Amino acid sequence: MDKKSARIRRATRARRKLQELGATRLVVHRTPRHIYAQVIAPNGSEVLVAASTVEKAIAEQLKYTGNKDAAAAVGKAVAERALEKGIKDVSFDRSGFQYHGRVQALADAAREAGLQF
Amino acid sequence: MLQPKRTKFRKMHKGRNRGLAQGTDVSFGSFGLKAVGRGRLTARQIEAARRAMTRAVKRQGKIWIRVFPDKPITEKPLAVRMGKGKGNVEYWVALIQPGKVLYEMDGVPEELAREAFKLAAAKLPIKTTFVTKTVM
Amino acid sequence: AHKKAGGSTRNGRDSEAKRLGVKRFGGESVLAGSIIVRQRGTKFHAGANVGCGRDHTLFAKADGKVKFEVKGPKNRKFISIEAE
Amino acid sequence: AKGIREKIKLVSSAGTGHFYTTTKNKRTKPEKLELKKFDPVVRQHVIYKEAKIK
Amino acid sequence: AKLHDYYKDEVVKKLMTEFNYNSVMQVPRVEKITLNMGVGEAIADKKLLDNAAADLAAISGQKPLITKARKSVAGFKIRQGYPIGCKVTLRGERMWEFFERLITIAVPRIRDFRGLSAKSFDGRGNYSMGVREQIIFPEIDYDKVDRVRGLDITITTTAKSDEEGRALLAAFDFPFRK
RNA sequence: CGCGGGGUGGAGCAGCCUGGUAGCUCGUCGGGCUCAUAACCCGAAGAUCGUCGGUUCAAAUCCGGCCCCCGCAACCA
RNA sequence: GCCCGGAUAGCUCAGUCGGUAGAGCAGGGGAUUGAAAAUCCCCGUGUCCUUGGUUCGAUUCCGAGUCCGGGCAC
RNA sequence: CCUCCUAAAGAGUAACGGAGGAGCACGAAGGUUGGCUAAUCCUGGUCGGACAUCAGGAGGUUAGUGCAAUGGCAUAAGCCAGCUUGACUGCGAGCGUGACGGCGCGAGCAGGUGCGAAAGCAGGUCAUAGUGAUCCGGUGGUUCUGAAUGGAAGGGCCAUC
RNA sequence: UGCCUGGCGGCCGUAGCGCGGUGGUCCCACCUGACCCCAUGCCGAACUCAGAAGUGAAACGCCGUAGCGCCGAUGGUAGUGUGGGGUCUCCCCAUGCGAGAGUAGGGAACUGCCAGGCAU
Repeated sequence: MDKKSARIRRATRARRKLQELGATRLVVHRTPRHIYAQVIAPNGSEVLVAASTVEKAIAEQLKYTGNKDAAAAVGKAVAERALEKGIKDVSFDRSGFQYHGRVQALADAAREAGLQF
Repeated sequence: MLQPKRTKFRKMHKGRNRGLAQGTDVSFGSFGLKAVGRGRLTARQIEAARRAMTRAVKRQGKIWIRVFPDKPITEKPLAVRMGKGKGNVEYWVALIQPGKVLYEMDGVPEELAREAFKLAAAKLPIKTTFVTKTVM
Repeated sequence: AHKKAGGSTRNGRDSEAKRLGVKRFGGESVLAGSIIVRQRGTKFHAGANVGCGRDHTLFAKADGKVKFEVKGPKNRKFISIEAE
Repeated sequence: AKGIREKIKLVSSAGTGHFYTTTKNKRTKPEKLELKKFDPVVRQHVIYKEAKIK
Repeated sequence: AKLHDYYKDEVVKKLMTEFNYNSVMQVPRVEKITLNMGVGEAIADKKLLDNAAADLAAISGQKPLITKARKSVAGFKIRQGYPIGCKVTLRGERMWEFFERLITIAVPRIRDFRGLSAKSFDGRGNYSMGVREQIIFPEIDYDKVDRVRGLDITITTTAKSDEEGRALLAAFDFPFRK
């Protein structure tokens, strides 16, 4: 319902800044049964590298596909795949979510797994 | 004397009466009187004409006035030196351009309607000509 | 005689300050670029013409030529420069 | 000169001779300013004090 | 207690059978109960809104918000930003427990039935029982010889028409002078 | 022409300075004293602030227009 | 922007060397007269301006600042 | 001194031409993170049933904007909450602007700091009104000088009245 | 290869709105529970966390439908440059430029990216 209306309003404040500064975006998305992440090229061209909880390489071993430990799995995978393509100097996009639980666990796990912001 | 009941402003630039006006065609009534020459109409004249048709046509028909006088026009006081600010507003003017229909009627015979506009038009300040509705 | 029609509420006159100098197709680093003050709406800012002072002077932010665009939802006009 | 709101001096709380000048509404609340700001002489941020008084 | 358990088994089947809903979950549900004294009386004295909240809390089962005025001009020119009303808001267990203290106790303890003959609803399926005085209070020693003040009972529902909406509520049985 | 002041219960006056507030003395009406009136005493009633608009949450009040009353001014050769 | 000097009964003043809240008139009731003007009566109110401090305790005694009133400054 | 029109689709340019305001406010009404969205009317509503508070719906800003009008704004420049003092000191390419005085604008660099996980943001207020040249004199700082040497009145620079 | 679902776009109303149909063991909503970090000036509505069954209901995607929003020729019309005329408060003539509105008609979107399912 009306919180897809609300979320997009929160997002656009930050998100316009990062594309206007010309910086590569680690964008996250949350859903209660799936957690999603993408590193997008600064100008909206190619999505450089992504991880979700609906790819098998993440999905098979994890207790739930929409909890903080499942978020840590997505952050852990995604950073190293970005470094393998040579991507670092990325900035975080919290996409109308609070920087709180699954998202916080993921963003810390993404820097710790390797990503240099 | 008609006048707007309230306006945004009280005094107004002289302007030009340059063009040719939108109400070229009769369209409520069957036939009407159009301005041919351009000019200004002083609200009193619009009144004097409405009365004239009412004296002519009587208790038949409906009279429609399309022009409405609404540009205030100023006059300096009698016997005053020039240029101590802009004059006081005196009377209200409709700016009529060629082809503007002034008055329409219906609910009345054609021969009576030709006569009714002769009386009214003699009181107006521009040359004027009887206009009929038409299909397209 | 010399009869009098009196003073007025008058006008206090204006001022002069309103905008005084947009620039075009230049090359300077931080030219005023569009000093259309009193807005950020008449013009908006993007690319290396992310200027936008605290009067809405849309100064160039690096060397270039001003393109001018009309961009996105709500159809705002945007100043951006092509780098020279 | 101006308003009824009036000029005070905000004196650095380092022993160095430096001040900022600022206007403050004495009548509405005369509760004297603390506030931290730069002092260029110690070249660091320091609390400022007071309001043109002994 | 029993109300949400009763709604679950009975009112969902009943409404589904009577109105033949397209899928079962589209039975109308209970959405928040908001209570609310409003001002009562006395802006100026400026004590009484703080006494009003402390009376209201007991039968609310949570602290009252204390609403303050929007741009205002009614029985006095309140201006804006003054304290005025009261306001509560309930859902889930707190509301279902409340809705059992209504109905079971509070309504049969209103003598003349100012609380409900015929009463009609909003434009879609929401309703508002303005109770006149004082009902019941928690364990014991209820009356302290206070200063009256009724309150709005605005109960809300997810429902699509007021004709439908009164099949709901009525499935929990509604007043004896209705 | 122009400028400034005024328009309050049946009478004369007050409050008019970004404002929510109706007051005084007379007169009036009811009761009282007196053979009766006068006066005297007690009680009460009486203004939707000239009029229309505007700004304001709110206007007698501030602002604008018109009518009405007053003061001053309407020359210089 | 200084030096002064005041800030209380509603008022002006003042019992107030720190051991301790008043005179004169103001509003109500009682007591008398052609009500009244006018006697006599019993209540009229203050954390002495807000804060420091001496001390066995002190408002005032020693002090810092707000407002009023008076000088010289500019 | 500001805003609108006259003003002629870049500069905005007169007249005792038309129409309105300013001579300040603000220690949060500034910074920053985070969240949220308006006038008005209807319908139900315990006494303001002409207008409180409430709930529902329509609407879609018709509102807001410290104060005038014009421009503006939903990523809000609006409204609320938390922590706070970047209402920073040194400069400053580049520039619009004016006869000059002067006024506006500002990336970035150096010092130190606040907010935020970070990117990033911040050098007053969403902008344009809220003003005062110079002499003279005042207070504080500064080895810079201080009429024979050393000190000092005094003078200079800086802050500011 | 195709069809469908989600994220980030580009262009930014021919893209919108209405009305009707339609989709759920990919997925997405709603969804239940609030234990716990977290959270409400009261309110687990919101925010957040933990998750099974349920439902395609509302949201939203998709499709049909022109009712409306919206785009829109050609020609004529207004206006104007330059040069010339006159019955000059304004209009004509030469020739360059040429709208706004309105009419025919178009119209219910085109399209890049990475990500998952299903069919092939």
